[PDB]
Amino acid sequence: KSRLMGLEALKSHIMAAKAVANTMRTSLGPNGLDKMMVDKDGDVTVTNDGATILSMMDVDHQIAKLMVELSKSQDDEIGDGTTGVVVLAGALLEEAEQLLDRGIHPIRIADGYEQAARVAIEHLDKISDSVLVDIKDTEPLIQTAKTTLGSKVVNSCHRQMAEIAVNAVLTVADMERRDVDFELIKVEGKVGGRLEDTKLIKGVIVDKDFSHPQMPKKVEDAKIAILTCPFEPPKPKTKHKLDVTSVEDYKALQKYEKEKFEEMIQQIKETGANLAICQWGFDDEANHLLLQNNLPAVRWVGGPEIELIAIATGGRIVPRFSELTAEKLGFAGLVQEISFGTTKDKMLVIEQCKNSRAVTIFIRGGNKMIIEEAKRSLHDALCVIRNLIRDNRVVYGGGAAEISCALAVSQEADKCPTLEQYAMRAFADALEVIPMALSENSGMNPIQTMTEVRARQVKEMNPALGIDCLHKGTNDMKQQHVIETLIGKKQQISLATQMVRMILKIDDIRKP
Amino acid sequence: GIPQLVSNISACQVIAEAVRTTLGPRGMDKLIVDGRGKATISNDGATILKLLDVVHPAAKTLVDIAKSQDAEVGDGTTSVTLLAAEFLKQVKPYVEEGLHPQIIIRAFRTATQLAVNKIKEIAVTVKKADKVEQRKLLEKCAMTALSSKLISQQKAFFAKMVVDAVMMLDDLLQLKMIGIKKVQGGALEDSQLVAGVAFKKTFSYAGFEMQPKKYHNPKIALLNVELELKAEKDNAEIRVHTVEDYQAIVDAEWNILYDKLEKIHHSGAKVVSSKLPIGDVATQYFADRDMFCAGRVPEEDLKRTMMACGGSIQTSVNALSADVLGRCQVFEETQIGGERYNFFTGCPKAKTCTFILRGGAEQFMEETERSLHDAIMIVRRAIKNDSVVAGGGAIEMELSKYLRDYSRTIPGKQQLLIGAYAKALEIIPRQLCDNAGFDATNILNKLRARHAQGGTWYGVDINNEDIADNFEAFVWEPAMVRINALTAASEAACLIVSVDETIKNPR
Amino acid sequence: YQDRDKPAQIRFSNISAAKAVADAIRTSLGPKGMDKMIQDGKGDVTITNDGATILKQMQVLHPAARMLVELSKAQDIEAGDGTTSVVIIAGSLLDSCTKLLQKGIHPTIISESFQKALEKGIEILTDMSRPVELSDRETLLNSATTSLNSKVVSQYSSLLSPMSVNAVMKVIDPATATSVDLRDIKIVKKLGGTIDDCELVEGLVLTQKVSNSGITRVEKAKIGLIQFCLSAPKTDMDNQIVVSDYAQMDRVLREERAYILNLVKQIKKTGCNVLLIQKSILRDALSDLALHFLNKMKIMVIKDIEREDIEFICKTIGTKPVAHIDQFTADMLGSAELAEEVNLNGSGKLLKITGCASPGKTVTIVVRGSNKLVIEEAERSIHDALCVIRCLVKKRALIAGGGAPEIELALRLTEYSRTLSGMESYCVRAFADAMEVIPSTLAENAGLNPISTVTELRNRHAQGEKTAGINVRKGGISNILEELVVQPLLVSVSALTLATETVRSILKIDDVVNTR
Repeated sequence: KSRLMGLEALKSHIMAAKAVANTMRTSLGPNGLDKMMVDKDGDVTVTNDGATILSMMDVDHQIAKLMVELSKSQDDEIGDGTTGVVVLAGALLEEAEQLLDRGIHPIRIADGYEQAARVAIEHLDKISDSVLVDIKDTEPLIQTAKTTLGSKVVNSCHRQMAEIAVNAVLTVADMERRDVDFELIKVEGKVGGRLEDTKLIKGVIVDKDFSHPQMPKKVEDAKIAILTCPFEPPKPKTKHKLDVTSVEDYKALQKYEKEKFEEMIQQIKETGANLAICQWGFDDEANHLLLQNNLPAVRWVGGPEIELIAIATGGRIVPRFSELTAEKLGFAGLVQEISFGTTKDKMLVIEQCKNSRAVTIFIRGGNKMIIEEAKRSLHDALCVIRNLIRDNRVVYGGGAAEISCALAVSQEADKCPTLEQYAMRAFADALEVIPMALSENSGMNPIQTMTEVRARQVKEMNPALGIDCLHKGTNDMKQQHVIETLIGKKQQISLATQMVRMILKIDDIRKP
Repeated sequence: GIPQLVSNISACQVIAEAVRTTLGPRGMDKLIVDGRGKATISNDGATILKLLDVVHPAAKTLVDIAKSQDAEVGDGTTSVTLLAAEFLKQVKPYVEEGLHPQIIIRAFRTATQLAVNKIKEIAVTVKKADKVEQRKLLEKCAMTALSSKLISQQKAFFAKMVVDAVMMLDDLLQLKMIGIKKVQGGALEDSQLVAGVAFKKTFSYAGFEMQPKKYHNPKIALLNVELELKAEKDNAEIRVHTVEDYQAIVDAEWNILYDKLEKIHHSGAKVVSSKLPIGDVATQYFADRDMFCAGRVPEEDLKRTMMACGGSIQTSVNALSADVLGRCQVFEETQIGGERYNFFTGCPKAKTCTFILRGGAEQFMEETERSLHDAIMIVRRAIKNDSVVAGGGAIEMELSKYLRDYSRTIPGKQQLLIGAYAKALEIIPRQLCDNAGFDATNILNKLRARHAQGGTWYGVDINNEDIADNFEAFVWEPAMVRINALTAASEAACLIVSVDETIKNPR
Repeated sequence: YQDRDKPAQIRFSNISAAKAVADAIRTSLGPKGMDKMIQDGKGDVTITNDGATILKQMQVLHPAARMLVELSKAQDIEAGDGTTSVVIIAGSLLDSCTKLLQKGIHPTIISESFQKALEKGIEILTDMSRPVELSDRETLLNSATTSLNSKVVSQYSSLLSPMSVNAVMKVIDPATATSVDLRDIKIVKKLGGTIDDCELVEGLVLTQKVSNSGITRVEKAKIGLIQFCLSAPKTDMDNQIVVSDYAQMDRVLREERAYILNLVKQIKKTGCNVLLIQKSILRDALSDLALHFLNKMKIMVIKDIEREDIEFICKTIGTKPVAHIDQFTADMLGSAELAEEVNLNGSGKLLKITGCASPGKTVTIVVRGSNKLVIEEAERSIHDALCVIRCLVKKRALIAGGGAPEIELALRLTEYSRTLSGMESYCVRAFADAMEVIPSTLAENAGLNPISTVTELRNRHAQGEKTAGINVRKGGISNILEELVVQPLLVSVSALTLATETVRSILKIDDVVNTR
């Protein structure tokens, strides 16, 4: 069993977290150096995502395991600045190591960081700026997120994906409510196509086609029959396993087909059903009879996929042909098929023809890994639009606000007569490490690049300026329109401090 | 003889060292991982020793005493541990100096009864003092527990919720009866209070435009049947070659679910609850006969309902009848934050309730979850015992002067032993100084001198680094529970000093 | 980075070497500071709290740490007080520079940033300080005695303090002359008497006697300093005296007097009536025959004078050394109105020669006493008080004690860094954080918490002024201006000038190699 007490226990935990700090200190920002990850199956992936690093970082030290749980809620809370919380969480302990030598208890540092965090949050609300104040439109909303997708492989079609992201968020949530529900957006994928072939369906979509190519490609009727078996001689759901007894029973099954192909197909018209979505596919004799009556259907639809159709359409499953009725029919505006030219997809696109509370973003692409980068870039882009509708007020990203939060904290330190003032001064210098790392990742002097902006926010002008990380023209990223959300800038300094207080309150780790 | 006792002095101090930084509300946390790799982090001292599983024999002595302090009180078991260890620490140089260990047991047994005589003589009864309604007094003692927290600005709102939760219960109080839910979103002042039992109600399946949410005296059915169509519990599939047989097979799959559902209507259930999910096909049968259906209920919430409605939880559906169906007065659904919540208010056995918090973060509900368990017990023990003493280690400083001044008149070997019992009680406030980051030098040196100047309730102020009259600040702790702890620590130390040689069967 | 060549690793050895010297003397800061033990290889053990004697007995070997020894020696002549504080400032700056070197900053860029911090620092202390009247002897009296009340000899501080003011005022004009030399202040001490008897003699007082000269009193004496020894002929090369009979033996005894009297008569031509002989133990400085011929020419015999006292006499009467009798002239003489030996009970055998009447500004405070430490410790209080009076002549400004000005320096320099660009910000902010160790050290030495004392005093200065400080008398935070514990400005200026430049010097060292 392990046993360690005193200051050596605190310092051992600082170095335990600093190992993960310097690991993720280089993949910060658009110029963040990629990281090569070897999966258990022998695969090799390369990326600079903050959420993917901690997911695969299988560090046995318990102090490092706390940082993995930090990334769980941070993905849905922030998503974009996943790498920025660890460098800040690690930089706070690096300076706190100087405070422990001075003879300060860790909990007083946990109290001082919470004191300085409020000086930072209040300062962010001062320098914020509204964008969509009392204006319902998507012109400034698409362009703001169009710049955020530049640090991924979707730069070739970053303008197309920015429109799909805004059209989807505006669908499942209203701007007047200021309550954007991300659970109403599903992310699927398929190997093939390009980034421009990404479709947005207000409803449900599956990688399934109709039972006959000559079916009606447009189904404007709100008649969707969800069955567990097809309108034909039925067969089981798991495995057919056909086995005839003898030739006498062989000729009788043909007579069963003539009665069942006539009994089930005519039963579709009596209940007013047109689209019969079923589990298993149809026979060639069933499709010939449906072409006479103009009754579409789908073949080989999955189990859990059929359950999702009833959620968006609000219909019910008809497990047997005896209780066929109009009440268990589905509701929809138009169900069509989309064939992507020569690529034989023939998908089942179900729509509601109105502002529904359920959208599906079907990403395409000629490679699986390229689509893998569009998923996280799309999911992180949803967090950008989620906070914008919930808080139209936003501040300048790219390391602009982190320096502004350091000055208001340092300016408020002289008016805080208590032992936590040393923690306020340490929390100020720690906020500067997030932009200082971007200067290093950009290949510039981390010290010369940091102080030139701090003099600009004091001597040159009072508004805050950003650091030229992408090697653009100059500073003042407001001109560059590089703006991140305000809820994320506050949550970054919240979960980072809340994780430090969780570590400072621990003095011993034991395990049998 | 002598050295086996010194081995037990240090063998118990490491146990005290395992929970030394947990004393007080603002104590430190630990990280104990079990064999499965599961993470358990808690500041409660009783939970640390439950998972350590120390195989040392002299260490398990204090473990048995702490479990008795937890079974009766449920709080303050750490104070029994640190005090029991400090009685062994101060007598450590006296054991090796040639003094017998049995003489020490007479000293602790002498000083323990001397403390009960002083505690009962100094404790003050508080029933209707200062001409104040008890609702305000219970609010005054409760709000002080919530100050200096994230909810310090709206603590008056939350302070009024606790007095309403206790008064709604009968004379028998229990901390586990009052459940606390956590719901993310909204402000702090939007936290609601439910007098009945409630659940999250994650049921989002079909059944819209029907299933009325109002009932006069509904029969609450507690089932464990998964009424889904393609369920892992109910199903039907017979692999044969005949075609006409398949029509009867698909009819048998719907009859297994439907034949079991007719038992629910024939039994008289008006509000049917089930742990396992219920499919959209079964919700319509409830909707056609004007029946309320709401599943996806946790098993823990139903145990609070079983104590509230007065029924019984049945696994099978065939046993559903009037014997297990409870009753209530007011059953209604709300829209707290837009999410659906069903709850039964006005039950015959409404001994439990529910309390839903609100806030824009998951961690703000964590600190609120901890503070509410401390404010309830203050109201629980204030009405239980009106004779209480000052909190914040104040009662420990009174005995340090009385027992010391009493030891200065007791000649014999009991002097330095009862005198050392006084200095051993200084471990409680010293840890509150360290566990809160304060300087224990300035506090205890300024606190102990306040009692000789006339102090009788001054203690360690956990908020500010200064001394304060905890009695005037409504920071109270029970007088009898302090006696039950000192009697438990004295019995804990006397069992260790009574041992002089370890005997082990060779195996 | 790869960084095959590692000159930066050589700098850390220079930091850790100098860091150990400051950390050793760190706890002996202030009157309430801890004491240190010094054991000799022979077994002689002594314990004292003097910050200057600690470093001299270290026998430092590392070159980086050897600079801190001369740094303390520099503060002795310039300021003369607060020597213990100079090594903590220099030692603490290197500890902060290590944090900067880890960030990838060059030492020279750090050195230039400290010069802007040193220049800005002196103005922060200059404007906030309290200007005083240098011509007012009352202000120099109060500030000098209050500094000695916390020292060893505090009962006699009320008597020796005005002796330093009148002595400085006698040789230095009031608020006109800025140059002050302590070498023109001789403090002679002998057994018998007490400190209460202090004689401020404007001339010179020697610890020698007039014997075997039978004159013992010269009126209107022309004092002439001659370094040449008047004795029998002594030739280093091989020589032999021709002695034929007992009569030739008598010829040499008479002719030896001819060699002496010819040189004695050479001196009387220039009117020189008093002589001075430099101390020399290598050979006969003066023979027994010369003691009698000088009585015939009425010249007093004065010898065994160390070279340190000749500079005091040179500026007292305008004398010059003569290394050979043939080069002796009337130009290298002095002036004296009266010369004699005044042997009192407690004053001892002292040569009281007054009446300079020549270009020179010199004085002499004769302090009597019975015990050794009575006369010895009283001499230190004169030099300790003379230096503060000397420090105020150059810098006519006072500041609070107990590390009060150091917190004002760190508070405003933190805001000064906010208005800078380049790599000067972190260097100035690191320069201010390094100054927080002096108050935290005095806070620890006074029994208080090290960080709670300095943390609250920063806000007391931001809201008020530097009047609040650390009080070692009562042991706590108090308005030191009410306590009337002050220190001169030149001690803090030189402590920040000599210390920062030594840090910049060590920062300019990339590698060291031993020569032969």
